Amino acid sequence: IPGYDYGRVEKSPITDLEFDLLKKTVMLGEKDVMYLKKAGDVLKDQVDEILDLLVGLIYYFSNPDTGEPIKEYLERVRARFGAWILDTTSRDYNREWLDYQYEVGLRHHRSKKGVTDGVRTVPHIPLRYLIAQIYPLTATIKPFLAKKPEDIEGMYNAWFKSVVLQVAIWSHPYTKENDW
Amino acid sequence: IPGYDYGRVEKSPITDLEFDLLKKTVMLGEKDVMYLKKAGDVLKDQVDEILDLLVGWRASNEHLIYYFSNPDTGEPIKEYLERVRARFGAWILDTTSRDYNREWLDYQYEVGLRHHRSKKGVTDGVRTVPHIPLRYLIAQIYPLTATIKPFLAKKPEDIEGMYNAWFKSVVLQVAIWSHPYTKENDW
Amino acid sequence: IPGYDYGRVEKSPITDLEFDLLKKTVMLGEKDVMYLKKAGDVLKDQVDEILDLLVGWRASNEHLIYYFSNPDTGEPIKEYLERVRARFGAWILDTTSRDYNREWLDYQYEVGLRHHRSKKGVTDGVRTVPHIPLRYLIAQIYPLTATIKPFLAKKPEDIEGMYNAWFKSVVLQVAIWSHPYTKENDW
Amino acid sequence: IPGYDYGRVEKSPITDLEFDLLKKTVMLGEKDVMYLKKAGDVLKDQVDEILDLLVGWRASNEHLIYYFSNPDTGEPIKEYLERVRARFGAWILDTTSRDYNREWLDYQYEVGLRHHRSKKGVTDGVRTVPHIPLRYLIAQIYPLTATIKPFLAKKPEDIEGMYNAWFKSVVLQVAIWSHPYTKENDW
Ligand code: HEM
Ligand code: HEM
Ligand code: HEM
Ligand code: HEM
Ligand SMILES: [Fe+3]
Ligand SMILES: [Fe+3]
Ligand SMILES: [Fe+3]
Ligand SMILES: [Fe+3]
Repeated sequence: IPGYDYGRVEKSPITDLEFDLLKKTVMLGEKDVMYLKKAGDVLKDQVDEILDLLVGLIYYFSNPDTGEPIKEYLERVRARFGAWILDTTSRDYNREWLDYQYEVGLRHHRSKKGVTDGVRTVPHIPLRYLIAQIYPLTATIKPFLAKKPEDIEGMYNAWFKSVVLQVAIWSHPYTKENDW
Repeated sequence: IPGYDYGRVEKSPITDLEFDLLKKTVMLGEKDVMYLKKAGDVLKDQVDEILDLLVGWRASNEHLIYYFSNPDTGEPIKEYLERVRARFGAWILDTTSRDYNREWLDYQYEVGLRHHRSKKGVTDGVRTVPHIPLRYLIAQIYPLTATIKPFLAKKPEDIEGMYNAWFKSVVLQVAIWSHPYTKENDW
Repeated sequence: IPGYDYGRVEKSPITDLEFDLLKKTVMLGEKDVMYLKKAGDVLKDQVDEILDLLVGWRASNEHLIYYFSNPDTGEPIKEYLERVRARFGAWILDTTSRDYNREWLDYQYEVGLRHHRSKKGVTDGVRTVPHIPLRYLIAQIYPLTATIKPFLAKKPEDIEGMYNAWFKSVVLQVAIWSHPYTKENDW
Repeated sequence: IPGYDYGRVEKSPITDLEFDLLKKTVMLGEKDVMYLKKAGDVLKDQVDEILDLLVGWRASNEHLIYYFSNPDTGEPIKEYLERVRARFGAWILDTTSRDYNREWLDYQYEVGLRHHRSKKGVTDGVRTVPHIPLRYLIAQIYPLTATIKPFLAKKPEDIEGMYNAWFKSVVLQVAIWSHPYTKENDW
């Protein structure tokens, strides 16, 4: 998967304790981790159905000067998104994970958006939209989790925690130097 | 100066007596303190010349530009070099002009952490080489001591007193820095 | 000289390139090597005077006599001081006259181990303070560099070249020594 | 596992086609790959039993304890044996379960370097026999292939397929390892 760089990115400038504390704040414990892995079992063969709901805000996949969406941008991102679905549910949330989530935040940010796919695109995804997205990208997943309640709630709250945690990480390049 | 946190950092886990003893081991007495202050007078307007020798985007960075680089591409990070250089310029005057008290100790410890995987890159939010090996921190004692001497002389006992004081300080600092690098009980 | 094992020790777990790079970092070039050899000429007959300043049961030892002492009584161990002093006298000339090759590196590593809890006291079969904290090894860089300079001058560019070479060597050595003191991946 | 660096080592200077051709020569095809994975299932919970046959402070020893020893005293280094044994336990499962891709190749090369004077002893910071002669690396192919077979059988075509796959892998690995041992153009 072109651009998919999980495990092959630089060290994010977020300490391991800050990360620990962030997971503590979203309440992502050992129960979540197992809920996440279970969800990975459940989402597993539903990824293309999930993708068809989400990717493949079209504006942010577009050329800004013409407003035309960039097929290959949509294509390549969708594949990395499909993998992120399973990275979210199945990776251990360790430094390697943290470092990729940071990368992914940079790729929404003017710092690296468009660079991974060599496209000429909308340079930057405003933070306000990254945070708003927390809701649709959390709630979209739940029917998927249920297609195969406590179970479903545990998986679904774990997904929720992860999406929040990720966006919390992503905010760091968007935030004023000392405000994150 | 972004990141420059002198006087605003947590307490280093080195006691005041350990610090006292460290200063006695490098032989940093009242004479040094005054030599240091005089050096502060002398270095004062030479800081950019000093910086151009040591750090910055367009400065001689021999073999250790890598540690200002992105590790995966090896490309130096301009702003990292920029922001560090400014804090380094201030450190030149912190070294010569601060009283070497708990506040100083606490900053030197911070500075050691910022070379260490504990906090390197965090202050400037950069994605960089995570860690500066201790071996290089100690080796650096020589170039960062000897580089300063022509500066001290540009405007002998005097110069030697200033220069030995600088030497003691650089050593003392690196001695402090080693603490996060050392095995739990070996420091 | 009992315990003096130059050229007779195991291979240090530091690569030849790491060593090369370390010498590059302290800036120890061909000029230094010759400065060192000249210093060997100059220090040559001053070794006992040097020793009386630094080590020996009847020396001007500082509070670091403790590290030559029995820890439970605090009594200095004459023979420990005696035997170490002799090896130190030889180290003075090893520093100035040996080629800084793998054989040298391997001895400097040994010497660092002998300050470390790994082998301190073993060479002289003494029951002594088990370990010399790294902080003190690094602080020592200053007194063991600066002590030598009057010696170099007793017989300026010359003296500075010899003296900076000695400085580089002391730093380089302590940089090597730090390896057994450092956390597995921090050196 | 300290030192265990699978997936974290530099690029081996062996091309992807040379590697492809090497796998072709040992006849390691898709059948082997699956045999290997099946062996991973089977060896799985037998690793400590395998280890006790091959490596460790108190493992049935050949006359190659020497290579885990201090060369000057001939004393085996417990922690060296300990740390290597753990990485060996992982190698058992790396051999059976990793895809034999560039990442794998790069680790096998690393592992060959760690037998070679290039890096032996460096990973565990030990002072040890500097180098494992190539002749012994190749001879080892037999015991490290044949030792595994009872393990594979404890749970024939199956067993032969797993066992020949293991054989191919051990050979392939040693073939890779030979590169740092070989004269510049002879590999
Ligand atoms: C309005 C909000 C969002 C917009 C407009 C948006 C748009 C985009 C765009 C344009 C890319 C490709 C960026 C590039 O690499 O150049 C991307 C990548 C990606 N986005 Fe979003 N995104 C939003 C929110 C989110 C959220 C909340 C998540 C998940 C927590 C997310 C997950 C991903 C993933 C997983 C990738 C691919 C990451 C990779 O490169 O592996 N996005 N998104
Ligand atoms: C005697 C040895 C050294 C001295 C006195 C020294 C001095 C300094 C100072 C004063 C700073 C900024 C402190 C602050 O942020 O408040 C700094 C940061 C830094 N120096 Fe050094 N330095 C030494 C060794 C080294 C070495 C060996 C390297 C290798 C490249 C290095 C590279 C860096 C880097 C990358 C930073 C930024 C660290 C960070 O991410 O915060 N320095 N140094
Ligand atoms: C506070 C720091 C130090 C103290 C307290 C100290 C004390 C000692 C002691 C007790 C020994 C013998 C240890 C043993 O083998 O059991 C020793 C050995 C020695 N030390 Fe130090 N030392 C210090 C730092 C240094 C430094 C910085 C140098 C030179 C760079 C140095 C040079 C030597 C030499 C040459 C020997 C004998 C090495 C040999 O056995 O051949 N020491 N020192
Ligand atoms: C006479 C031949 C051999 C001897 C004496 C020997 C001994 C050793 C020694 C001393 C080490 C640690 C080296 C270091 O310092 O890094 C080691 C590591 C290792 N050996 Fe061997 N070895 C031999 C051949 C082989 C063979 C044929 C294999 C299997 C293909 C093998 C598998 C391993 C593994 C997997 C490790 C650890 C790799 C790692 O660090 O991840 N060795 N062996
Ligand atoms: Fe930050
Ligand atoms: Fe401590
Ligand atoms: Fe090491
Ligand atoms: Fe070759």
